[PDB]
Amino acid sequence: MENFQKVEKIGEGTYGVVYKARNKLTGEVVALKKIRVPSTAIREISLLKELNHPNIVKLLDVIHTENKLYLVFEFLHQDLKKFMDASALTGIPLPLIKSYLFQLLQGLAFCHSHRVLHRDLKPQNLLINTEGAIKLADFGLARAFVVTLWYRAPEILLGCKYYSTAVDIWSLGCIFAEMVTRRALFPGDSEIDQLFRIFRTLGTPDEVVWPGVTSMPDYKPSFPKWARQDFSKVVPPLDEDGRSLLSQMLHYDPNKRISAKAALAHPFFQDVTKPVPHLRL
Ligand SMILES: c1ccc2c(c1)Cc1c-2n[nH]c1-c1ccncc1
Repeated sequence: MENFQKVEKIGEGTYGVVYKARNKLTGEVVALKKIRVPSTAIREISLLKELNHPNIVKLLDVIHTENKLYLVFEFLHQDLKKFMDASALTGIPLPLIKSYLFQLLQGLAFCHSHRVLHRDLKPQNLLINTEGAIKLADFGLARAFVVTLWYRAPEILLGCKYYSTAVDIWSLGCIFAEMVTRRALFPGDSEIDQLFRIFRTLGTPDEVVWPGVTSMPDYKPSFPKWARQDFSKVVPPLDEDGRSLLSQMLHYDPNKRISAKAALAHPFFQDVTKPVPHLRL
């Protein structure tokens, strides 16, 4: 809309480009996304406007004009990928990691309770502000409408057509590990490299740990068989409570994977607080 003055491109996705923009008539600063128009898309996106929660980036307006689709979102000041890179030397303080994980699980528990999945969680769509808040962005968009495979759940990689809310828990678990170790957990650069990286760390799944896995669409009996490795080796700095929680977030069987709601009650969050991040914007 000519109702906005584009300041700068704050990113790009496959579902569209995102810009920092100012509302030409109200001076308000926002994140303007021009979607890259079916009625179903319009209806699903319209549903997202009501899905409001303190840990979900607010969708301010939906502008379907001149047969185009623009999404006006609230503008935060930093995404988690940049914050992680900037904190690479010391690493994000554990209390902050815990706070962020707790908040994101609250956001997920909320959307999941409304049957809405994100499907593509990653540091780039997790936005933070100076007050210690972290929020889920660009979600509900996947189902409504190089791509990184690093946070993709194994059931999606094995070809499951109807995945559940568990896919989000898996992605968040990978991000949790990344914040703690300062290295991506499963940095695959292809679908099979991604799958095998997961197998080499958590062990090749079988019917014992994941009933029904061998009949999944893309499963091959020829998959090499790797043994699982201790979480003590995978996320060393993390204490037992965090390790136990992470292990339940990375269960192979989606039905065995912990829910966001249950994760909130895990002992790991017994001492959760809300520290302020060291931001440089
Ligand atoms: C989709 C929907 C809303 C938003 C985004 C993507 C990215 C984004 C969104 N809102 N604010 C920001 C942002 C702020 C500062 N630095 C990077 C990004």
